Amino acid sequence: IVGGKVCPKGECPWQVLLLVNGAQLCGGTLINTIWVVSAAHCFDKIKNWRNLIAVLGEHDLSEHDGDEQSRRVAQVIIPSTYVPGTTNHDIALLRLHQPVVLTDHVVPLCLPERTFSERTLAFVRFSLVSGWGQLLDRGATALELMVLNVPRLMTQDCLQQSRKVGDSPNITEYMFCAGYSDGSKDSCKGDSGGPHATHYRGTWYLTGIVSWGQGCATVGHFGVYTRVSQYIEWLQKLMRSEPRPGVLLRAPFP
Amino acid sequence: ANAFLEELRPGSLERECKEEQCSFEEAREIFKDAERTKLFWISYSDGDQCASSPCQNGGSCKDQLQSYICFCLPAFEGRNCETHKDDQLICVNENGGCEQYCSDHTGTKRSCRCHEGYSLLADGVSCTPTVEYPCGKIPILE
Amino acid sequence: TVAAYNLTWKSTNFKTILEWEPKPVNQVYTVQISTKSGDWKSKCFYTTDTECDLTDEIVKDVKQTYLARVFSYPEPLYENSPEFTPYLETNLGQPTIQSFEQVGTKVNVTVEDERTLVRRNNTFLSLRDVFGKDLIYTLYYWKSGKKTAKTNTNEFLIDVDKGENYCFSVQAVIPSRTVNRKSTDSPVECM
Ligand SMILES: CCCOc1ccc2[nH]cc(C[C@@H](NS(=O)(=O)CC)C(=O)N[C@@H](CCC(N)=O)C(=O)NCc3ccc(C(=N)N)cc3)c2c1
Ligand SMILES: *[C@@H]1O[C@H](CO)[C@@H](O)[C@H](O)[C@H]1O
Ligand SMILES: *[C@@H]1O[C@@H](C)[C@@H](O)[C@@H](O)[C@@H]1O
Ligand SMILES: [Ca+2]
Ligand SMILES: [Ca+2]
Ligand SMILES: [Ca+2]
Ligand SMILES: [Ca+2]
Ligand SMILES: [Ca+2]
Ligand SMILES: [Ca+2]
Ligand SMILES: [Ca+2]
Ligand SMILES: [Ca+2]
Ligand SMILES: [Ca+2]
Repeated sequence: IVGGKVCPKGECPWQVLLLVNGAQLCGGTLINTIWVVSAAHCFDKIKNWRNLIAVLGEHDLSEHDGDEQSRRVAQVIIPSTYVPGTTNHDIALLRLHQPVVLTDHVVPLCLPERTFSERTLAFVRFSLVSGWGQLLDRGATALELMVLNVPRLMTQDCLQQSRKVGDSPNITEYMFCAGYSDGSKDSCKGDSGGPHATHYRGTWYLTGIVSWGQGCATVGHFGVYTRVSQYIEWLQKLMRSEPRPGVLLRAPFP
Repeated sequence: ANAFLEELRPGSLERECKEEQCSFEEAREIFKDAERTKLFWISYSDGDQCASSPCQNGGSCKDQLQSYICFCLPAFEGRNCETHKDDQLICVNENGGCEQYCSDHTGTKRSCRCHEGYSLLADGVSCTPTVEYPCGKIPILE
Repeated sequence: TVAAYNLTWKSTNFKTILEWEPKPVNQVYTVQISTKSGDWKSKCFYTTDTECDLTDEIVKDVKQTYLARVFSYPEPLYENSPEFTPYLETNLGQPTIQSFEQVGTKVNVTVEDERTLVRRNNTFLSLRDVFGKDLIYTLYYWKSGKKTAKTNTNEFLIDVDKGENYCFSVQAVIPSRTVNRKSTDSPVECM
């Protein structure tokens, strides 16, 4: 996170920490006791699929309290239409091997219904993005979970307000921009997979996933998040499906 | 207006334009100076655009120059107060007043719904948790 | 469909209607308005007209700068409108001289303080209630030679020659402004 602040312990209860071989990898979002939503690209270079760990109730990577819960990722479901090294369909559905315990420090973010999110949440100006990523573009990662309030823009406005960088990824209907173009606030690489939570009349809902952007908080650029509303039905059919033999699974999409 | 011989009488704004309708010529004879005549003629000849009673549902029309302004009653809006604020109970309008989910219904009225872990209250628009840790809620603040 | 264009703000005394083009041909419209940091509120749902009254929204805070956008239907196609700050841009309606009394060698011209669209405590605020000191009325009179006067209230106290008659006309004015600083001239009235 760039230009944000520390999420007080317990105020970002759905933030998930993803590890591979005990090492920090990415953020994620718990949406029920058994499933975690993250970004697909977080697995582009994974080789030890039996060594993926999802940690919930985390806050300070340097301390250890009893709010921490760990689980092995039993399955990483990425859309078939996703291409490693690219940006479209940047989403992953992780099945935890054993459910997590819901407490004051570990709670899931609500996955909303497609139309509610497109017709209502999408027009809620501000939403919170969070993670243990880089505090500056190319800097070290955060020790304490950071959170940032970012304003959303419709793609037409994003493009119009962004500086062209020949041969840069297209903003598709499966993405959307959020952030600022003055170089002060945006999410960063280390936050990949983290949530973009929208507050609406008392409840917080999952609307986006930290996916990509032109560097981190670059002038004339905004962050790009996976437009989760496009995958609601995708995520629901999978959560009701039987676990496959392997860890990695590519499910057709639509 | 003009009648037999009245023109012999000096000009009067009261008798010619107030108590009667006066053409530009008569008006010009009262103010003499061109500009003064124009300054008067713009308003005098504009005509009350509120005559047609354009403001609806009890609104109040305030005349302007070749136009008007409507002041509506609390429950109305629109150029002519034609919009019924109560006839806008559809989902796309502020989520139909629903707290969580909203479903339109051709003809009838929209219905409100909730996310798993919640139930629809008696007001038919709110949702309360039906479990200890419903999604989207932060314990250390509840 | 085709994105709307030439979006314009027609506003007088906070009566604010947004207009645009073209004449809907197999396409409907939906407006959204917001403040730079507020949420987007929809208006004039699926209207076939090329206008949208937003008075009720902008009178919530006339000093706020609003942004509106018109969506086209057969993310959808839209066009953003010019930013609009009510207090600084709404037009001042044509004034109305309420009256004038003569007292020897002086006359008290009274300017009827017209109402605005801004509500408050179940009533409409005057132009004075909103602009306060920012508003001044000016008188353009003559012994029915040119003469003028300015007041920071709704009345003009001036001198006059006994016997001769006077005509008057006033204009609402916001000196601080740059555009739309004055209203049109009120109708002419003579004692
Ligand atoms: C190898 C060919 C690369 O081609 C190009 C050419 C021009 C480009 N402009 C932007 C990108 C896209 C690229 N950005 S970059 O900073 O790495 C490069 C400027 C980019 O963002 N790449 C992805 C991974 C792609 C993968 N699947 O491997 C990535 O790093 N995502 C994480 C992330 C999260 C948040 C932010 C944020 N909230 N700002 C920024 C990054 C890009 C890629
Ligand atoms: C009353 O007169 C006005 C003049 O513009 C017109 O717009 C209305 O339609 C009519 O009712
Ligand atoms: C003019 O203003 C409107 C809003 C209503 O109050 C009418 O009764 C009044 O004449
Ligand atoms: Ca810890
Ligand atoms: Ca006559
Ligand atoms: Ca005559
Ligand atoms: Ca005459
Ligand atoms: Ca007569
Ligand atoms: Ca008379
Ligand atoms: Ca003549
Ligand atoms: Ca004559
Ligand atoms: Ca008129």
